This record gives sequence, structure tokens and C-alpha cells, in this order.
Amino acid sequence: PVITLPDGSQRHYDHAVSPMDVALDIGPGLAKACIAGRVNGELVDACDLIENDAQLSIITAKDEEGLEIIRHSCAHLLGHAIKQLWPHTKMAIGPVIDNGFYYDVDLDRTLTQEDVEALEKRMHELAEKNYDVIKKKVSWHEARETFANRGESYKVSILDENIAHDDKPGLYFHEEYVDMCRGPHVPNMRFCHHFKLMKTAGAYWRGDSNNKMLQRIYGTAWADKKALNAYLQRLEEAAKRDHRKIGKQLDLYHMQEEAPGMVFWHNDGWTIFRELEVFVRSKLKEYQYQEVKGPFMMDRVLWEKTGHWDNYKDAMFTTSSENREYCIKPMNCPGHVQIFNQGLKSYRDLPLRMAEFGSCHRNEPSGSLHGLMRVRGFTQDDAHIFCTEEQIRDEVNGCIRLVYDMYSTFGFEKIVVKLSTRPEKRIGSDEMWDRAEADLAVALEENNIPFEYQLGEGAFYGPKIEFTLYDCLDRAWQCGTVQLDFSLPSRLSASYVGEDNERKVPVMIHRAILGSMERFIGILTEEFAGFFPTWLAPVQVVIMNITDSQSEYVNELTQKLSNAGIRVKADLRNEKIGFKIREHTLRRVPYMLVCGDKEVESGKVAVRTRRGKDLGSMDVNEVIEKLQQEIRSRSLKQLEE
RNA sequence: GCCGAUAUAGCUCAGUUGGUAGAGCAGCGCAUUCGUAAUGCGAAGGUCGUAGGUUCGACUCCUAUUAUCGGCACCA
Ligand SMILES: Nc1ncnc2c1ncn2[C@@H]1O[C@H](COP(=O)(O)O)[C@@H](O)[C@H]1O
Ligand SMILES: [Zn+2]
Repeated sequence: PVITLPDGSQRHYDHAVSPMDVALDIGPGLAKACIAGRVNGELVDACDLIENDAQLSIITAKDEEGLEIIRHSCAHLLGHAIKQLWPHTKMAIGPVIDNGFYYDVDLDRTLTQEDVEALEKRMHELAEKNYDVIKKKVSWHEARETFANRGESYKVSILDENIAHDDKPGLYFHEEYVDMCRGPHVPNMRFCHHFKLMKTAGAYWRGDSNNKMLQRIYGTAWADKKALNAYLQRLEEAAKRDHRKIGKQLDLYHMQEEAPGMVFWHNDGWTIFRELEVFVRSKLKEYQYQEVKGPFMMDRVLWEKTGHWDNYKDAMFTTSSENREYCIKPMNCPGHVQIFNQGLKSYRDLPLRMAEFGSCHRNEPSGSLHGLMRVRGFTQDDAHIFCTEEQIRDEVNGCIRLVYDMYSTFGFEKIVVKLSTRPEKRIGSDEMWDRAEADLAVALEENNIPFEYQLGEGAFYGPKIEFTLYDCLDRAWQCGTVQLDFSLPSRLSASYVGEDNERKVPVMIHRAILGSMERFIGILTEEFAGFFPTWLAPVQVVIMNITDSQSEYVNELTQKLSNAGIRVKADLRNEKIGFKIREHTLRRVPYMLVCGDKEVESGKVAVRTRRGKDLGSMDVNEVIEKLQQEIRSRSLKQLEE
């Protein structure tokens, strides 16, 4: 066939060739770097034959794809070893994953951190042998036969219920060991030297909490020892960014055994919270919303009417009086509708935008609590928009804009967008869902927002647009969201009066921009690593003296800053100016004002950043204008940087 | 909720070998009045998450429990 290489060059062969064969033909080096090849776009083992013309490319550890191939092979290496150490182990699923791979295994013996260390040792041993990985395509029968005779019940299920009974599934052979799933594998283990097992945990078979929980063993793997070590290094650096840490170090809040999953906001944490509170408010005024507030508990009936009670009563908290059962609200929808139902609304009142910083309480899974990210009590910055279907487009778009508008103040660079389509269990006609799904989609496109569908998610009453942010270790956390609801306002019997003097049920849009205030603070803390932007900073300025001398000057100096609207505390402790500077820089204070005699009756003040950067002595009234400005504009960077 | 692990002073961390819990920092006391990331000396401090149990003896072993860490599942 004729082969066309990355440089347009062509090569002619009179019989089927493999990318490996072609590799040699090109050079002994490239041949030796070969892991796999990319033929006419698809990825195939370097040993697969290329019958007809094709565009070739050799996959090398330089390739992002090689990396994954390598990681996948290590996953097989683990199976190889694991089976030598405890031959009764059943292999389930072992896939590549970000930074590595894992393997779910059914073993009737709880793997201790000692065993996991024994495994990694055996593992490194087999990989050093540098053996060859051999591929062999076969019938869906001998393949089944193979694993049935090997005792692998799981590989069998996958085989007879996930693979076309009329297939030539390829088996991979690592000396005595055999695995069999797609994606190309390594030529020989010479490429699988750098790797390390990490954690281990239970994982349900096939993701169902009703199935058996197997043991999942996680690992990392790279092309070179450098890359691997830089990774582990990155993990360490990441741990110093965790909000639970910084949170404690900076005294932002705490939680206790007696109120699991409920935050106690200490003064400094609450300053941050109240700050986002005014920030949001300023935005609600622009986009023109009303701000209301409803009760914390309401008669359960309201949740029965919407259907929430049936689908979520076990994740809901309730209370009782002699003659009444209440619900501590899980969300603010029903209560806002209650307000809507107050007078008589006409089509002239729409679109009605009603917002609330509402306190939600949900009884989350005990195993799911996570710092400020996943709590049992939180405050949602949500709002519900009551409008006519004609107004949807315009309204949804308004939301989309508001989201990126706000996230841009914090300079987030990774916002991924999802479109959650109808769940299996929902309410509403299939015509309704198409209406809704398409409306969101279109609004997304009309705004040029790339996104992926997420089949199955989406509230029982409507589809959702989910904006998700990431944390220190790149885990996903849903934040802003937009739901299109055509079913609830009717169950809660809400209506306006149309032109024809007829009653119409409004279209309701549920939307939150930050998500929950606790989870957003969770995210900001890790984004700034505790180095909050002057406007969000608990304490903005610390003014210190060097000796009693300057003290009386420092006080009226700090007082001057307070009357100017700057969160400023005065450090007059009898200690070394160096002891102080260390403290507050550690505590992440943005600006530190120093006062030696040279400043006292000299007017000025000695300004320095927390990044470390003497800005030199400057004019009082000037540092004030300068800060009030940094603040007023909620800027990410500080003075002269 | 599930699998595994962890829980020691205000914080960080020993004692994770059954034979009286021990450090640095912080706090307290005295001294030090100092020019941009930690001043010196001193006297003290927990009863080992909680409840049971085994044991001559338990921080160490066992059970139950609560929370937390790492995942899975869940996430209106
Ligand atoms: N348990 C929780 N803890 C903290 N924030 C949450 C929690 N559940 C939901 N959120 C946030 O609130 C938003 C709206 O939640 P939901 O009303 O369930 O759509 C989510 O997108 C998250 O940002
Ligand atoms: Zn809502």
C-alpha cells in the first residue's frame, strides 16, 4: 500500500506492513521509540497490518497518546503481578484515567498498605524484565473460553453483555497473564518503568450501590522519572492550597462533631462572605432583580405538591409541632412562588426576577461531606425568573451573561459547561422536554459557549446548564446553574393574566450564579491559595510601629484609614518589626504600613506588599486613594504590580 | 450510605514494640524599645475522640460509636 508520512513523504510497499515495520524502514531509532501508530486517524497497536493506503504516524512517548498507552499497559502490568501474588484475584475493569490508571479487583482479602507496597514491588520487577506484550485477535468464543477457564467471572460478564457476540476481541499477553480490552497497548515493557501505586478504595461493580463493592487500586505512570517526580511534587504543592488548611490557618471558620457539615463562620471568614454578599448585590441591581427572604421551614405539603417530597424525603430534614409537619427548606423555589402568588399578576409584570441569599439544609450522605465544598447547610445565591415563553430566550441569555460576568471578576480560566438532558424519572411531556432542552442549547450556541451534553442529569422537572469550577486537585464542583421549568409553577398554582384576560401559568427559570456561598469561598480560597484580592481580604492593612515612640502616631494613622473604609488593624506589640512582618505576611495581609521615627513627624508611611516588595515610603492620603481604588474595582493585583 | 484508614496539648508531630504521655511553636511570667519573614531565660500544660471490654498493667489490644481523610455511590 502507499503510506503517507507527517511530512507528506510517501513510501510504497507491495504487501501489508505494520507501523512497526514502517518504523524500522524509516530508521532504527524511530523504530525503537514506537509504542503504537495512528493510521488514517485511528490508534492501533504497532503490530497491526496496514492493508491499504493510509496516512501514518508513529506514537512515541513524546505523544500525549503514548502516555495514555503506557498508563493503560501499566494497568495490565498490575493485573499481571496482582495475579502472581494472590492468584484468586478476579480482574474487573482497569482503565486509564487522568494522571494514571486504576484497576477494580475482586479479592476476598482486604489489601493492606503493606500489600499494595508488595504489589508495586513485584510490579516494578516484571516491568524491568522488559518483556514483550503480545496481541492475538480471536473469536468471541475462545476469548470467552479463555476467561471462563481462567476463572475471570467479570471478564465474562463484560464479554457476554458488553461485546458484540460476533467479534474478534483482541487478547493481550503479558507472559502468563491475559487481559482483553481495546485501545492500543505497549510493544514491550521497556516503556513502563516510571510508575507508583497511590491510594486504594471500594468501588461498586458497574457503578450500582446494590452491586458488590470491589477494591480499586490507583496508580500514576509517566514516560520519564522527571515527569513522575514533578507530579508528586505538584501533589505536595497542591496540599498547601487546600481550603480546609488555609481555612484553619487563617481562622476563617470551623466545624464540629455536634453539627456535622455546618459551618461556624469566624469573624474573618464572615468578612469574606459578607463581601461576596455585597458584590452579588451590586450585580443583582444591574441585571435588575428584587431581593426577598422567605421562612426556613414550611408545611410539608408544599414539597408534596411539587414532587420533591417523594423523590427526596430521605435527604430532607423535617420538624413537627403538635398540629403540623414542617420541612427545613432544601431550596427556595416553593417560597418564592408563594411570594409570586401574592397579588394578581398581569403579563405586564413579567419577566419578574426574584432573588434570595437563601439558607438551604439537605441531609447529605455522611460520606460525602467535604470542607466548605459539600456541606449540610449552605446559602444559595439563587433567583427565580417568572416569565412568558416568548421571553425565555432573552432571559436565559441574561443568565448566561451574568455568569461569565461574575466569574470574570475572579479571573477563573477553567469553566466547563454541561447540558443535563431529561432524567429517566421525570414529570412533563416529551414535547415539553424537547422545547426546554432546545431552548437552553440554543441560548448556549447564541452565546458561543462550547459544551457537552450530559445525558441523564437534569432535575425531574427540567433540563439544566451546569457551570462547573475546579479545585486544588482539579476535582469538579458544580457552581452556577440554569434550569428551565415548565412544570412546577403550575403544581404550585402560580399564574398571571394575559392580554385576552385569560390565566396563564408562567415559565419559571431557576438560576444560581455562585452556587452556594460556602462552596464558592471554598473555591476562591484554593484559587488564590489564601492570597485574597484586597477587596476580599479579611484584613487589608496592618500598620505597625517600631517602638512606643511611633505608637500614638500609628493609632491616629490607622484611625484615619478606618474612617476611610479600609479594614485595618494596628500592630503595636512590643516585638521586633521583623517578627511582626513575618506574622502578617504569613497571615496574608495585603499591605503592611511601617512607622519608624523617620516617618512619625515626617508625614509619610513605609509601604510594603505581602508578596514582599518594599514600595518605599509614600504619602498617607495617597495610599488611601490608591487602596479605595483597588478595592472599588475589585482588582486581582495589588499596588504597582 | 459503602470500602479502607485515621483521631494524642491551641497548632504541627513523637510515643502506632503492653511496663508512669514528650517534643518544637503558641500561651503564661521576667528581661528585651528593636528599621522589613521567627529576641533571650524561666515555670507550667493534655490523660490520649467517646463508651464499653480483655489484661497484673492499656495511649498501645478488642468491641461499639461519632467525626474526619481517600475514593465509590448520591448531589432538587
Ligand atoms: N450540599 C451542598 N453544599 C454546598 N453547596 C451545594 C450543595 N448542594 C448544592 N450546592 C450548590 O448550590 C447549587 C445549586 O444546587 P441545586 O439547588 O441542587 O441545583 C449547586 O450548583 C452548588 O453550587
Ligand atoms: Zn429553584
